[PDB]
Amino acid sequence: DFPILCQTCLGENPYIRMTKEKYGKECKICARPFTVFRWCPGVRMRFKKTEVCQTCSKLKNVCQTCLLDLEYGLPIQVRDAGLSFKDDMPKSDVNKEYYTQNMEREISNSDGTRPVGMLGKATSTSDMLLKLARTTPYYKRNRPHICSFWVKGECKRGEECPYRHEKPTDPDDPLADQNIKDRYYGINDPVADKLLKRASTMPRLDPPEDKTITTLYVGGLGDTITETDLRNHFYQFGEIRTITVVQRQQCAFIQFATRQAAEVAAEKSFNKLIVNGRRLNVKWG
Amino acid sequence: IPRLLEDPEIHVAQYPLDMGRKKKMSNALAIQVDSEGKIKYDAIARQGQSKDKVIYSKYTDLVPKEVMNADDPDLQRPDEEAIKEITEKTRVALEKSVSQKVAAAMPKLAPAQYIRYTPSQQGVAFNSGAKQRVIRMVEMQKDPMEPPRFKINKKIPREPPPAPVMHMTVKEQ
Amino acid sequence: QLSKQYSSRDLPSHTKIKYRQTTQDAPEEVRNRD
Amino acid sequence: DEEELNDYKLRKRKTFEDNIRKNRTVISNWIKYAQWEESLKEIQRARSIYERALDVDYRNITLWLKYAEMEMKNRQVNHARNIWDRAITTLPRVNQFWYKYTYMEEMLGNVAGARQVFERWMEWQPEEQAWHSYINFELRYKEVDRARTIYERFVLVHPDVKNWIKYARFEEKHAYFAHARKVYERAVEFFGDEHMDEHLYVAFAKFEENQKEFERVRVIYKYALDRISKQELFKNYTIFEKKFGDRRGKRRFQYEEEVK
Amino acid sequence: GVDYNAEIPFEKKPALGFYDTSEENYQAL
Amino acid sequence: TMPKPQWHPPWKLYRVISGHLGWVRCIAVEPGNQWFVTGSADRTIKIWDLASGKLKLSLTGHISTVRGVIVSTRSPYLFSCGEDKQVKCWDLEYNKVIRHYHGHLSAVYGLDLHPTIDVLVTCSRDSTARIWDVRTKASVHTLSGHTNAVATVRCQAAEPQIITGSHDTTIRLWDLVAGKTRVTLTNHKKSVRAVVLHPRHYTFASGSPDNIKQWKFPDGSFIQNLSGHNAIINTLTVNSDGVLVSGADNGTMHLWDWRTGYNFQRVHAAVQPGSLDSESGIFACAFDQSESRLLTAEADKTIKVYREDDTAT
Amino acid sequence: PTYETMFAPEFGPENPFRTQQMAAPRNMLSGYAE
Amino acid sequence: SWQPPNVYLETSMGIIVLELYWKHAPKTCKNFAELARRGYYNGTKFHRIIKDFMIQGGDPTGTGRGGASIYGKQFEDELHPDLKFTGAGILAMANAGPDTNGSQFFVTLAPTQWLDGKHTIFGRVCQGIGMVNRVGMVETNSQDRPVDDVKIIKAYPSG
Ligand SMILES: [Zn+2]
Ligand SMILES: [Zn+2]
Ligand SMILES: [Zn+2]
Repeated sequence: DFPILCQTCLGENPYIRMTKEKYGKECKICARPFTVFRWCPGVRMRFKKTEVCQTCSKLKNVCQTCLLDLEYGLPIQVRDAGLSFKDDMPKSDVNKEYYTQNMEREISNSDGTRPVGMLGKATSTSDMLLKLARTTPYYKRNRPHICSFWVKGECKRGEECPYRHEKPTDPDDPLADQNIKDRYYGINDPVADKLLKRASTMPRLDPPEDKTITTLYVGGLGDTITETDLRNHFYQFGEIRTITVVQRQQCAFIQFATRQAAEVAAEKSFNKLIVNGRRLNVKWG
Repeated sequence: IPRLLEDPEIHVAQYPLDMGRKKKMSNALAIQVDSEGKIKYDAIARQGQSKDKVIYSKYTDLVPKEVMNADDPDLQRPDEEAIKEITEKTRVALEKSVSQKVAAAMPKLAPAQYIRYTPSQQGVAFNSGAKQRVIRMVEMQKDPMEPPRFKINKKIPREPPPAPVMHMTVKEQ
Repeated sequence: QLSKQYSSRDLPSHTKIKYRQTTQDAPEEVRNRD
Repeated sequence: DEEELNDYKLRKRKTFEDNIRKNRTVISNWIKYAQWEESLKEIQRARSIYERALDVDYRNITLWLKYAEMEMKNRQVNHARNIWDRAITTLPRVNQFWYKYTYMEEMLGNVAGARQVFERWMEWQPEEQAWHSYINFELRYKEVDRARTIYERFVLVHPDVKNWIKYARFEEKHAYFAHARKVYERAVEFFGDEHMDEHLYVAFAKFEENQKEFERVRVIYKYALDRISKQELFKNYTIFEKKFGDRRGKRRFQYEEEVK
Repeated sequence: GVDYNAEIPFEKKPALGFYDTSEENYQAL
Repeated sequence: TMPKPQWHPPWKLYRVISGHLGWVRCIAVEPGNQWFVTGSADRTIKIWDLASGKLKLSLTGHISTVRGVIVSTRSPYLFSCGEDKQVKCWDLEYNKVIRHYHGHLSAVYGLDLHPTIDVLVTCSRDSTARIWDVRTKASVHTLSGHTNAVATVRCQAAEPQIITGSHDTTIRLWDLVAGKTRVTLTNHKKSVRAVVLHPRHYTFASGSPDNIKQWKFPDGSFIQNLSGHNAIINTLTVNSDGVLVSGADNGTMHLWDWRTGYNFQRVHAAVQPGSLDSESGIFACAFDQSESRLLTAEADKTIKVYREDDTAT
Repeated sequence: PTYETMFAPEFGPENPFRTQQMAAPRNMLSGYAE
Repeated sequence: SWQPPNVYLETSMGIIVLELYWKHAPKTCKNFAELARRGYYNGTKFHRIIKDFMIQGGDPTGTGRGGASIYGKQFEDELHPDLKFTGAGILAMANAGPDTNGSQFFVTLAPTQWLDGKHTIFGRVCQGIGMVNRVGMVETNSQDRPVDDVKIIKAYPSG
């Protein structure tokens, strides 16, 4: 009873009518019958319905319809590229059936609210994916499918047509093909790969222009801030060597015992840290 | 001043013995001592199960305990009244189960039931802007002339960690 | 995953339980007897 | 290579599974399969094979030894450690597991660990030999106090004259003659008049003989003998012989008395 | 058919015990 | 011992009844000491007058060896189970079978009735035991667990309602409503063939070829070990007087003081007139309601009745 | 069961151990429902 | 009304000795020491253990919502510019909200810079760092509550 859901599926209305079938469909993964839920998300929306059984969601920690993580809204291949691939799960036939069975007993014996072993891992995060995690609901995802009479030029329902009248996606784009099983296991997922390419460009971690340099060239200081903000932020890292301050261009230089600590302060800092409700931007030299 | 684990005022990163300063994600499951005594090596066996469920492992368990007298409150049959309680609760629970089984032999649900949900995503732009939502659950009507939808026959191969056992001459051989 | 299959044998029969009566030899008598 | 090797693996692998499914048990099939994957250094597969075999028959001690061995061969110390713990937990009576477990820890250098294991082991009140091995373990390091402590527990767990004698002898070997004497006193005190015989009393006599307390020896020999059963006959004879020897170490009066 | 040569038939990842198995990996043939 | 404890009188053989053509495997006694029943390889169930020892009634209907027989206390039923696979409920009002409980995969070795609930518990070679709803002929629960054939099962009202043992040498205690095991005892080295619950003490005993163990309730703390008589022992049975009887495949029977393990008497009994020496030993045995008679089922195809000796001291 | 006892705030430090999501009260993984 | 130095925590795991900064925060020091003297902390469990963060105890109910001060219920914080949570083994009072105090206290397992505003530092530990790491490493559930019971057996306040 009650599905497991994204906030993005469930709807942008707080009031929702949602129907239930006892054994509605096989799950497209572990292939068992399971309680299925439909509901209307919104005014122009599509009537989504749960695609996979609740168990294999608890297993990989995901929405039932979307298969996007609960916290990050990221396809599974991504958050695995983000932490731990070694979760695994047999893809192969009768194994899948077997492992699902056992893991279904293991889950039965848990407190109920926890994605099994992954959650022991799931706490430690934020490497990148937080910064590539999506922020707001994305409703373009629930729109009705593309009317396929109209996309041949004919559709004779006129304005009534609940489907959507517009140009489809060119089958050329590798982002088209998108199997379900595939998106689930984290194989060759085009979306996930795209997000990976997007991850790399994040100006961030390579640093190291020069050896031993712990000099921090800090842009976007501002004249509200004091140094004491700086120190009481940065004593976490280690033994400071010193701090140079310039308020004429509002840039603050810093120096630490080891370069390692400076890299760190970059990492922890870059395009993340803000104090005095004002962004504190960092660069090398 | 020390700069080593050996040796708040310091204003230094110091980690005094062995608190880890870099990610490891180590497998090891914490060794434990309980109250006065023992490294809880029996923790191996429980591992799969919950703390609640018992499991014998130490030698002491195996060794005999004596006597207990002609009788003591220690061994007695819960009582009349405990039995009545147990029996009654059991009886009702079984009956529920049986009725479900019996549902097959005897081939109608009308409840509208509302639920209140807290999400876990929140963030104030996720809903219109509500810490909760409400969902009216309705059971879908089944077509009575619909055949069994899907096929159950498929068969997949079949325990607990074994409890410890605690239980020859050449000529005999 | 419970099958909609049935069988002849399975159907109801003897749904009532014949409790022993007093002259048949109810447990009450038995307890008292020497 | 790339594909050609692969096909080979399917034929073997599939065959292994077929054999297992046909016979179910007959764990030589299980083991051979495990060994083959081990040889290809696919040890994660190997682990699963061993665990599956254990599910079939957890009591089989060859299986467990092969499993732990496999882990050790691949330097997987902590896996092996886990496995050993399981083996002794579920089949505590199997001494082979205990001997190997302590050996492994000793090789790793973890003396404390090994001690801990042995203390667990001793809770099962095992067998004379196990206790000897524990004591010897201690004696590979100086640790004489530890050894003596173990003996103190051991001679009560298996209160056999011989064990008491052995304990005393241990003290003699390390020159704790004061304590050795005390041990003999304790032994005779404990056993009492009810049951004691030849061996222990002889050994005590020998001890005092070596301590050069000849008069005392005679006192002990006579007084303790008269205090108890004497004659059994064989034991008595042995004792007499010992006494004679001691004496040696007009005076053939009992030569005539025994003959007459 | 692929329950063998593609994907490890049924997998039991070994249970993890008081020691570190993170580091360990093995060589090819 | 406590002090050369509890003097009990010896028993003597009182009567020998022939009239089975197969091995008698099972004896049960009716709630009023009127008639006692026997299951046999003959495939019959016979009911015998306790007093005279005359045969009252022969039932037929099992296909194979009848292994187990129970007479209900609260309803006029027999239950019987067999090597056939079939557990049957006879309505003794008509001497016919009214229901049959279907579903074990092999021979059913044993069965017993819950004393208050109206549920039947059975053991089978197929390594399971079942809890059957007498009224609806329904597998309430299946008790998976042991790795070999389950041999003897007993049922009780209080805690661990189901006590069972198997040829895999381990006893499991089953929590009825869960259909799961609370306790596993593994202290017999060889097959457990028989168990018995003590009428008043809240303890239980188990027998193996090697020796016989008593247990505390619940959770089976070890208590005592009766050692003495070594055979493959098929029967343990207990009087309110604290008399524990051990049967055996080699014919031998020993009487024990429940409290102490004092084995006061050893009975080795002659095999029947024809027969062979090897076809000796008692498959099972029981005590009338008065505790005054001990009945044994023997491989020599007889029933022997033992009577406590009145001159004794 | 008084207001003082029932609603007294849980004492002292909060452990960052839990993800924004992990910190939320729950009955069914995705949230708490009733 | 004595400001003794070290306090003694004989726990199931082992014995830990602590130094009170009477210098900086006498009220809280008096509170803790007095409760120790009373035997208040005896039999209590380290109800929260957060690996690489902190160990929280001092709650006689075991709930995380109980405990009370010798000042009666809750009292005021003694915040101080020299008192920041740099390093492990720092002893401080655990506050739900500002200027409200109960016995409960905690021991750091690491630098926790973000905690200064929230809590009053009692002092520092002196002996038992192996002990606290072993406690820190005890398996807990999802609520940070230890699966077994790690308890304080005897509290002493010398001086
Ligand atoms: Zn599925
Ligand atoms: Zn979704
Ligand atoms: Zn259209």
